[PDB]
Amino acid sequence: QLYCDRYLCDKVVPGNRVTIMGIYSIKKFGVGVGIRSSYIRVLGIQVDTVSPQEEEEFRRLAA
Amino acid sequence: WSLHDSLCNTSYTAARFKLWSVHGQKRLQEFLADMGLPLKQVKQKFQAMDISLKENLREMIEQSANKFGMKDMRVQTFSIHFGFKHKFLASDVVFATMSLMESPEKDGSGTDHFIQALDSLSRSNLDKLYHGLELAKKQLRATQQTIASCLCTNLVISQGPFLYCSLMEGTPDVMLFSRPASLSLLSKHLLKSFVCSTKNRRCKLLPLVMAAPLSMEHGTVTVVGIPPETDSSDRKNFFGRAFEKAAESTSSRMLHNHFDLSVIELKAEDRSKFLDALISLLS
Amino acid sequence: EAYFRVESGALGPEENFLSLDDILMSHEKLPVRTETAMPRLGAFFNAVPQGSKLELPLWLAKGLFDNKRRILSVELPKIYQEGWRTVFSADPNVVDLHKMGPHFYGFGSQLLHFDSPENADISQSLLQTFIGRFRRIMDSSQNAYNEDTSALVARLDEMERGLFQTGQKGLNDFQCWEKGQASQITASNLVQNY
Amino acid sequence: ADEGQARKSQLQRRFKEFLRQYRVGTDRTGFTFKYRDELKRHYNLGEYWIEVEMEDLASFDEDLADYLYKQPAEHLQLLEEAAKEVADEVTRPRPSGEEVLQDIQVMLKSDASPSSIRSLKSDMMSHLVKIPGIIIAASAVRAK
Amino acid sequence: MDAAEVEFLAEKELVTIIPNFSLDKIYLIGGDLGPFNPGLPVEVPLWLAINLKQRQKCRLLPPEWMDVEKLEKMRDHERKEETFTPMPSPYYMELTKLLLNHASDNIPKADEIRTLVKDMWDTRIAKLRVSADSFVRQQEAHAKLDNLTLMEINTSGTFLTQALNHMYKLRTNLQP
Amino acid sequence: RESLVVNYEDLAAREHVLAYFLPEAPAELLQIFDEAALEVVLAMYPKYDRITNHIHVRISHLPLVEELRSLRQLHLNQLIRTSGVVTSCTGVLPQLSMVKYNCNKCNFVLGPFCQSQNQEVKPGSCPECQSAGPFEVNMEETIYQNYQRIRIQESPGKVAAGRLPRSKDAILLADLVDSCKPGDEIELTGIYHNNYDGSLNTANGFPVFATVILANHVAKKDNKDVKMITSLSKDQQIGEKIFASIAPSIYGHEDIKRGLALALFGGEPKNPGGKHKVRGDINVLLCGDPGTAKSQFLKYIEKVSSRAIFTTGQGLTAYVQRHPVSREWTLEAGALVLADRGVCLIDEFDKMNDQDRTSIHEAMEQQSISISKAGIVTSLQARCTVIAAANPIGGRYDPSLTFSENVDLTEPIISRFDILCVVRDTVDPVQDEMLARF
Amino acid sequence: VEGIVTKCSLVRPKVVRSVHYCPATKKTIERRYSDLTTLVAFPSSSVYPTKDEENNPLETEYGLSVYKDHQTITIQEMPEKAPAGQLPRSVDVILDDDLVDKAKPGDRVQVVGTYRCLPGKKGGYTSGTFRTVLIACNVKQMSKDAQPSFSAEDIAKIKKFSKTRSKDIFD
DNA sequence: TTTTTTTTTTT
Ligand SMILES: Nc1ncnc2c1ncn2[C@@H]1O[C@H](COP(=O)(O)OP(=O)(O)O)[C@@H](O)[C@H]1O
Ligand SMILES: [Zn+2]
Repeated sequence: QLYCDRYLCDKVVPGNRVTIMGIYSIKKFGVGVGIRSSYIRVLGIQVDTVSPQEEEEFRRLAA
Repeated sequence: WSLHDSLCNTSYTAARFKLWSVHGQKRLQEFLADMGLPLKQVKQKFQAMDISLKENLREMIEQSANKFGMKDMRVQTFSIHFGFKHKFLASDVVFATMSLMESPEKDGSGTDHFIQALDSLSRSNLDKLYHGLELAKKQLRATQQTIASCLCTNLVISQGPFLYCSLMEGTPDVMLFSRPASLSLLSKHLLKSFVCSTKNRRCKLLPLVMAAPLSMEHGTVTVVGIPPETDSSDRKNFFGRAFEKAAESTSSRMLHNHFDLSVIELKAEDRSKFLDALISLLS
Repeated sequence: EAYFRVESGALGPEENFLSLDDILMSHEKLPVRTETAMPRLGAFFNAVPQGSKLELPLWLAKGLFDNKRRILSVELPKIYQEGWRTVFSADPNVVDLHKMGPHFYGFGSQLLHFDSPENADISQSLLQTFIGRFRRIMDSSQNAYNEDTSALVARLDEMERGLFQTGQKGLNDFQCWEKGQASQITASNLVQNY
Repeated sequence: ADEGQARKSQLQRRFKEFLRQYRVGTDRTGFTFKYRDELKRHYNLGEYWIEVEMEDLASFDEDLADYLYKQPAEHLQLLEEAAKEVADEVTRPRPSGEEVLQDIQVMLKSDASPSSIRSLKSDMMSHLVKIPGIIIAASAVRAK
Repeated sequence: MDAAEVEFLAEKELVTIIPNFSLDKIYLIGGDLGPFNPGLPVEVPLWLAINLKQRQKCRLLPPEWMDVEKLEKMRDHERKEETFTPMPSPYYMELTKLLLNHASDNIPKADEIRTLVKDMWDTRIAKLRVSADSFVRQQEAHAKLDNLTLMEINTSGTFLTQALNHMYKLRTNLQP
Repeated sequence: RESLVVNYEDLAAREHVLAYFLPEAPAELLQIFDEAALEVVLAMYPKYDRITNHIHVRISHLPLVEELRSLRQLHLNQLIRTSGVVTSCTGVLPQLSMVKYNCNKCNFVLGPFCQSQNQEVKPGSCPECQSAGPFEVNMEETIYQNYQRIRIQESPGKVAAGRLPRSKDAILLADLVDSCKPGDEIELTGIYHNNYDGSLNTANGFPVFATVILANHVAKKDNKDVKMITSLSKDQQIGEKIFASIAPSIYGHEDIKRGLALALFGGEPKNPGGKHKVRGDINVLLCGDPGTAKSQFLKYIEKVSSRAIFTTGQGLTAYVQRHPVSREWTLEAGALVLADRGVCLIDEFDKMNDQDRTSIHEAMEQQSISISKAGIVTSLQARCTVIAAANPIGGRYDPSLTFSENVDLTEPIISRFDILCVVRDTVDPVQDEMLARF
Repeated sequence: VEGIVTKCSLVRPKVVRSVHYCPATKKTIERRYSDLTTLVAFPSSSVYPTKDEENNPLETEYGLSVYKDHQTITIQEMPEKAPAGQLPRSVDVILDDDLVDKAKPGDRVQVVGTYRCLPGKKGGYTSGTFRTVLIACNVKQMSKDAQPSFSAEDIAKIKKFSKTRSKDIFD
């Protein structure tokens, strides 16, 4: 689970490939006796991957 | 590179450690463990390794290499700094230039790569150097995957006074060594791995002769010849005369095109006609 | 670098004769109401009534106009009406002057040769829209380097794209002098064919 | 306690001299101040974020890029408080409509080999990690 | 204009070199130079000092205003004042580029001179886009630029004048 | 690896007194042995401090293999060796190991208390400002450790003779986590530790405590050189010699033996250079009248193959499930993603449902499933070879019609199979003896 | 904000003032209420004082107090404006004071209201996360869904046409 | 937010 912030929000769409640089950390909202939850606070993100002149190859072909 | 991918590829620790046979690959593991280098830091790029390890790396490596029979581990070279992040050893510039000039994929006449390699020696072109360091890597990882072929298959024939080998097109990454200049280094590393590998006492002191196909249409191969290897070899090769006189005796078709004499292009059919007369000639 | 097209006079008293921008500008349609019959030519819209609403190019309605409104009278499109003249006062940095165009200041300055009543209120819209949209073209054009600017330029018109292409040509020319790059002699127009 | 702020006022000063001094390019061609220019060109556009690169930070001052790998929480704060003191001496005087200095979200990328989710052992708690994956969900933005 | 001609006009400033070759007076169409006594200073125009440095025939010298102390006071004077303050030379950007690129080893503390020059520049450019926004915002008809050098003018002039012409037009389209 | 194995029998041989002290009070002997093995390793490798600075000694095969239903109160806090299938596993959660708080009124960090797995640690009052209050953890100095909980239960046929199968909990700590998956057969070795629960006391009406095995060594019990194979393959006649090695009992059918042998090793999954994605999986579809050892052909291929799974057609994709332990509504794997590289043995192919039919065909020519379920929208991988057997309609295959009639299957599905073997029968005297005798 | 309403809440009163009474002292005390859904935002307690001073008892008077209405609807982004890759976003509106029943599920409204964040705390420890609502102060149905707005010129035309010919108006 | 049993409307 990640946690994006001010300018990292709405930057990626479900279905993307990414490369996260985050601070692996723990929730502090204070199965087992001393178990905590954990997330990755994201502070760096990446994504992996008509024209005027194109119009003429349509024009001449239609003509 | 990372500290791990550069031990597995230097053709001086890839020979001693015998990093082609699972039996001795654990030697590398033990060498790493004797220094306290986590197996997770050694696999990562060297510029990103933790700062607490790299303090005296160049000493804790020279030491723990005495305990393994590698006492010539520090050499004397020079290094250059330009600015904030620019730090080269004088044997990185060499491996990058030497691989910009001999790139496998050819894009024109013979003098199209020469220009691009002459370009990458001035500081105004650090974008070619920094690129010719990804070819020099790709080459070095595709050499230990050939010296691993001719030593887990025993394609080094003891044809008498000299060893002998040959290559197959079907093996991957064998069109890279088609050039008649990037073939001498492959052979000279093959000899260094071999002499360390074999158990005989005769083969350890015989020069090698190698042939690999040049042109499928003309049906011709390229042939080299390298001196008998040792630690203090005088480096005085003698095949420029042998091949000349052998082609003279058999009266076959040969080409001494280059400037050095020990590299020849030979018809695929005159191979044995040439080789037998050469065996007799060297005697 | 040496091909100096004839510029546009569509903002002054009268458009230039040879400027290919004004020629395509005036071609845009405009609504009129005819004052007489139109004999021998009712084929297009033979005669046409008087008091009929028609759509004609701007260049046509240049000579067909007189002070007395002899042949026809004109009424402005809604983009210059009272409706949109408040929208362009709320915040002019939001309007898509390419859909409402793509000649806003060019057209609007030729609708002043029709001596309508509200001219003293059109020549105040334009002035107060162009002044409103200035600090967003002075700063998104001198500060957008090696970026895909095809989205900073999607909501502009021909009088503003000409300035967004002059901010960039002076940014990309100082950044090419700082990097010792504007010393090498290069091919000027042949790299356009290539 | 009293040495805490005295260290910080000496880190927030060495993180500031990095943005203010780091250059690229050689001496033959010509140089380029890499992060002042991006601070200015991103502030004047109204973006408020730079993308610092860890190799640069390492090559300038080697100790800082190690702290940033070990204690990223309490050092990203000093970095983002120096980015705000540099973006002040670069864009000022702000013209008319803005005179309050905004806050600069310092992102950061790197060129290092990625780990994987199966290699997140608990000894990596509060250390910069770098993992690949595939986005599978997305909540709706909220306030904080 | 364009930066590569401001750089041409800036290569007329005088600097002081120390030659290491013998040569007698030269009578240039723009004055006189010499004589060149090996190991003795002489004052020449920049375009010659640079060209002799590249051919390994001289050794440059830092201009007097190029001191790491007076500059650290100009950099503060500029941020205090609220107008364009006077500058060491009318072409300081081009001097501190050409010199520090070609003779950075004959100038001590080059990489602090360079940062102070850039600090001054990055302010004198911020005052311009405020003095070029009040102009439009208030529809002036005149503006006294005090100590602008030709380079600041030329980096944002061909946009400012071209966007003020389109404003004069819009402001005088109702008279007739 | 920071984990050392100590076979118990040799400890008993070379040491008579420790191998008797051990399973009596193992919560401290296994702590002393840690500090012993440490000082040994830090002598054989003086730099190893840079690797985890802590060693755990496991213990291998105590001589007291036991059942999972015969654990009584006599074994509280005693080393124990057991066996049985594992039927759950949470995710690898991090647990506090050496906690360290910080006061909210003084900016001073409290003492490094250790965490015991029965009760939340309790810090006292701040010895610097006496500010007894709700402290919070200090994520930077605290030490964590991996954690995982599993539910082991008795083996199916081993001891569950005429009763229901019991179960137990186990807690795998740092180095052990992810040593076992649901379905594995393991054999724990761990302290049998109890702890007080307040719920059981409110259900049973008596003071009753819960129990859990703090596992100390997990050793799976499952299924895991060429110089012969050289000449054995160079026999030039390995075909006949291998055909009659599969189907070890069932007589006849050297016809279908051939096809199934072809299927087992597979083929070659070449990638076409025109972006057409040809598949390299052989799928088979048996068919024939009842009583001809089809199901046995399925069951033997369950054994001989590797990483195989099995199912009937009377669960095919991942589905939302409320976890037994964690009590969260997670997503669980189906039956076509557990053969992501091996084989999938379908049985009673006819009895599939319409949703099952519309879901099976997608994976044949695409080999990839999407799940936009209540959990979350994902797209996973499924590369399996399908081995199924249908039935003849009317209780007998009759070869007057085409096979596409007696199979009772949708027509574009049969195309997704490579081989179509038809099992048939006939009253034949000379084979009656052959099958009977067998 | 523009978009579709996709639910409504049950209209409920909400106090803004009480009026109490002392049967013993024959006085009359009042009390002004305020919650986080005002423009002033002070959380008052709805204790309904029964003994201001321990001596006298009180008794509420509902007829003289003041209540108001309160609803809560959920605008949701228009379908043909979503980027179609996600589940379109939503927002919570708090209608009030006779704006209440002005929107039914399935409409296309243009609410014009202040935007606000309303915090909370469960047990003296607040998560930073807040919930943001829109305190509407106008509503507009975008689509005109009737044609009664005939012009007087139109009704004139109509009364003309209905009189011109009574023979042939049906045909 | 899960099984299992039982009644009634619906495709
Ligand atoms: N040729 C044979 N050899 C050995 N066993 C056989 C043979 N034919 C039938 N059987 C017996 O029949 C059983 C298989 O029945 P099965 O094929 O599962 O029936 P159905 O197809 O109706 O499920 C096996 O358990 C086996 O004992
Ligand atoms: Zn305290």
